[PDB]
Amino acid sequence: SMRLGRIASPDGVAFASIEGELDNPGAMTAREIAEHPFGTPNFTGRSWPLADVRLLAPILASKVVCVGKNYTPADPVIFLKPNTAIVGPNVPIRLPANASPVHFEGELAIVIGRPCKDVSAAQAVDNILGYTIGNDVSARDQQKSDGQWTRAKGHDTFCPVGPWIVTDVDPADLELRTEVNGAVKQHARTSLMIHDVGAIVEWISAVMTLLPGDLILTGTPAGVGPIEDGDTVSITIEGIGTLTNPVVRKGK
Ligand SMILES: [Zn+2]
Ligand SMILES: [Zn+2]
Repeated sequence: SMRLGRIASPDGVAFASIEGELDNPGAMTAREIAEHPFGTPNFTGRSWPLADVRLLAPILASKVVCVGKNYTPADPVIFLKPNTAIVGPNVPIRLPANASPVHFEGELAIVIGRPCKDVSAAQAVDNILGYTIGNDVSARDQQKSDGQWTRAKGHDTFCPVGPWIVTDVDPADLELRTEVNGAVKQHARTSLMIHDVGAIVEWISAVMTLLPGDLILTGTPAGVGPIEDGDTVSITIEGIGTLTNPVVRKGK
């Protein structure tokens, strides 16, 4: 029953249990994890107020598997983002000088907690560490131009993830809200997903082995739109928190 994150503290880089009321992130306690972040974590004894440490991307994923069109049936359409696209909370998304329009896409993210393959939808729960937030950043011109979505979605910084992974949250009916400079762009519930978390894990794990720490982005609701130099994009998911990233365009 925890928020699993990663931190850069005085004593270095570590997993941590991030404790406290969600509406006061400053006064939250980062309780340093020693071993077994995907099993039963044990703790070093050290902790810091969260304000005192750098909050990082909550996982080092070997791959990011993603779902296309998934909000209100056709089979899931999946694609990959390279783990070099991942950044954590508050790290800038850097737009290539030549790419326009570049879109945000707020998404519920699944974090896989153990090696698995050929998992049934009903068994997905036993293989899921928990849930976090992803921003499936996408160069739309490049999507249309390539047909394949890989390049459009694969630029460095195009996979913000965080702020942390919640292990006990039920993904079936959670609100997701995306803001760009405080203006609401996406506003929907995960209960509108065409393929639910179990169906997504069943589908993907029938294709490829999923490893502890692997991320799955489960698709974005209506209201996708452009981001530009100077913008800030915040995605909030109920029961999880808020993933926020500034935006800069290269060459400015
Ligand atoms: Zn709302
Ligand atoms: Zn997406």
